[PDB]
Amino acid sequence: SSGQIVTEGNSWSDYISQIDSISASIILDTENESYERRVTAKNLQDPE
Amino acid sequence: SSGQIVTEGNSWSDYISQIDSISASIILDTENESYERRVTAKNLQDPE
Amino acid sequence: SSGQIVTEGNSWSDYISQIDSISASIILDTENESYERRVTAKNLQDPE
Amino acid sequence: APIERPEDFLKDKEKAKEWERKEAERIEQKLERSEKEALESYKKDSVEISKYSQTRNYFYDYQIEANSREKEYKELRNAISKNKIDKPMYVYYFESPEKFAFNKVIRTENQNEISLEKFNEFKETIQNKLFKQDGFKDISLYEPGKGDEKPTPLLMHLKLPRNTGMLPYTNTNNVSTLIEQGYSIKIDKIVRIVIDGKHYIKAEASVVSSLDFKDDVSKGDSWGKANYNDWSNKLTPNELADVNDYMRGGYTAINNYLISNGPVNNPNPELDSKITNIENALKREPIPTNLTVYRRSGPQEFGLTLTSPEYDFNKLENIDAFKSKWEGQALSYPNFISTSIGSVNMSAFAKRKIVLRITIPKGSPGAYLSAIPGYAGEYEVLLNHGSKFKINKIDSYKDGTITKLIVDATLIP
Amino acid sequence: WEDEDLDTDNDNIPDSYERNGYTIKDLIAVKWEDSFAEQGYKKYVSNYLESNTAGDPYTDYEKASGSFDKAIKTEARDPLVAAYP
Amino acid sequence: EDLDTDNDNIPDSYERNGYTIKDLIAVKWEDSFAEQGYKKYVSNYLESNTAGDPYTDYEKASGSFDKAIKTEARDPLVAAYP
Ligand SMILES: [Ca+2]
Ligand SMILES: [Ca+2]
Ligand SMILES: [Ca+2]
Ligand SMILES: [Ca+2]
Repeated sequence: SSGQIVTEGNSWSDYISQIDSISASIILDTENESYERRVTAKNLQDPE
Repeated sequence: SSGQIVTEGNSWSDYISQIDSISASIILDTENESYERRVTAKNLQDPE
Repeated sequence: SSGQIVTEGNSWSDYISQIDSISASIILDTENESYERRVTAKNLQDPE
Repeated sequence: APIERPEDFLKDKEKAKEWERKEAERIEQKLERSEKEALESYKKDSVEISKYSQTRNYFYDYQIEANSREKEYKELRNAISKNKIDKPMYVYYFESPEKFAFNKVIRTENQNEISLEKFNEFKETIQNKLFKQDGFKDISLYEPGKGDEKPTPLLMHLKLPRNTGMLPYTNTNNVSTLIEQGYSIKIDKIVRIVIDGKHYIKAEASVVSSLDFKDDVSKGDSWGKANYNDWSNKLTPNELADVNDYMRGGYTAINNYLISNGPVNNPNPELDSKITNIENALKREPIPTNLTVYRRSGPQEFGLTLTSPEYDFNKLENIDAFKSKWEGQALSYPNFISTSIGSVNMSAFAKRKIVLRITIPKGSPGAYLSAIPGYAGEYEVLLNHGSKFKINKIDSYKDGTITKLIVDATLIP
Repeated sequence: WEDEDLDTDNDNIPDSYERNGYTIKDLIAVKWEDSFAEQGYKKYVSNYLESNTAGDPYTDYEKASGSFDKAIKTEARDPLVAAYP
Repeated sequence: EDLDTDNDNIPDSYERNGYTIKDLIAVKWEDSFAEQGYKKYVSNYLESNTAGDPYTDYEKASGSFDKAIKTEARDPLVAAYP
């Protein structure tokens, strides 16, 4: 809340598998730049 | 609670012996992929 | 917190991207010394 | 590495533990030669000292001076006042629902669900009320999680105001902080949350400051005389004469006439003129700040006699009946009220078992009657008749072998 | 129950707001209305039993409010799109 | 009754006779829940971790862990084990 950004100890490796498990990958290519996104999807076999 | 994952100091080697001691191993081979599991089994010689 | 100055753990790499993403670069050349500055710019697509 | 303190740490623990520990070592250097022994004594007792801090100011002044725990309490108060935070701070601690005059149980220790009915009843009980908090208490700087002890279903989220005492202390194993409470709080919003499969009630709280001198009477005069020295000459000769004749023996007759429904069916025009003039003069200089005053009352003011079985507060059934009868119900007086801003016990009301704690809102009409040197009375502030009071919380304390009640109230406009 | 005073996941947004629709203004979540669209406000929906709907290290409230690093693309401010390099 | 011994936030009778998780709260299992896709769990009422894996009984059932752990490792009797 006071504008204090810390990057030491935070790692993307902890979240890669979790994000890949519960999301779909959408890629837009255009002609000069490519984009990649992950969008959350619902699991119909889980009532909760 | 805030949905933050930490993977430092959480070794899997502290639980391998304990899990293997009180479990039964079941393996399914199928045709193109193999699955291996452990299921906890009761000890009838321990009333508690 | 005691009136001292600490320069350990305070890294510019954390704020470089955040400063660059929301600022406009202005450079003055003259003859002797060159000056480079960044000035905050308002976003008109976000009402907040 | 350099952890900046924001207003709230939210759920960060490491960022809170490191800051608290660093502040602890910083404060350890500045402490005096007996502050460490006072801290150690609190560390080994930690329970009785809190109750003493809450209930000490209700004994005799010579009893207060002769109390064995007075020195330790004073030293810990000084240590707390030593460190004042420059900025406000958000804090977390667990408070039992019984503190807010809610006798029913929201849920037991091992229960999980919180029913809607209990939530609605608690919300009805807490709204539009003021609660006073006292004593030394351990405070958590971060919201507890799965590695913390959660004894009560109710969690309090409070924002400490400017210039509040703070004292991070190490209990030889971990780091903790200690504060002294001399303020009133209000609950704004309550929301039901889940922590590790058990429901909880999260209450947002704010601090309403009040002027309370407790047993310090010299400071009481120091403010009262400065406030109401100029009130003397503002009074017209007729109003001044009526005010004087009040405590020159006419106050008792006026109060007896006013209690007995006089001004309605059997009035006296002179008494009505006198009371109108004195209440007009009282409104001249109303109190410009929230103030706390004390007043010792007997069973007659609460519809009981000195021989009433319920008046014997040594049996828990009597306390339960008194609380169920009086808590959450209005109290009204048709006459004038004189209260003592000092909480010290005196021989005038030695045997009375009921103590009133009147809270005066800012701007409310009043007059410091103790500003005249011709009246030997000490520490008196007067209020207008036809008043209304709201009973918030009732507590009981031991005065030797006599169990007496503390009642907190609020004077609405 | 029958009131907007519930926070099951404890992420500063009420359950019904995450269930139906909400937007952040003055750092406070409010009920979505169609008139907000013309002023440039978006409509957000998210999981009311999960603190991080997308699984990224930022909660739903942080993403919806945009109170994280300001070098993240603006499309990663809604809870259903993950911030991920 | 509502007696809890191992402090896993699941009552002893629920663990012994069957339970399920809805809205992150353990509830008594009823036979009509199977139609809606729920499962029936039984676990050790004297152990916080029935299977020996790091996650407790409540976490495994509620799903309050890494969302990349296979869904079959959610019942307390199957250990999350790579
Ligand atoms: Ca929520
Ligand atoms: Ca959410
Ligand atoms: Ca249990
Ligand atoms: Ca268990």
